[PDB]
Amino acid sequence: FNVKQKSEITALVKEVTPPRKAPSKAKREAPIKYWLPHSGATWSGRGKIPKPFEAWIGTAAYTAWKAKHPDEKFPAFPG
Repeated sequence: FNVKQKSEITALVKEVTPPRKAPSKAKREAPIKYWLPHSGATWSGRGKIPKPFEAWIGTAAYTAWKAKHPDEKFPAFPG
């Protein structure tokens, strides 16, 4: 959906057909609907965290973002 609030979920052991569990860095996060059409992206493998993106997409852009959507994005500062 276009209006759909956030979900940030912790890393899990990998999906594989036989019983052999690889230690996968799994990150499942929503950033912004203005840049990506689905906010809620699953990556099992490379350690992606969209906090330096969502922080610079909020440092000044949050006042224009709040006119475009109600409070869909997580209110992040650069820290």
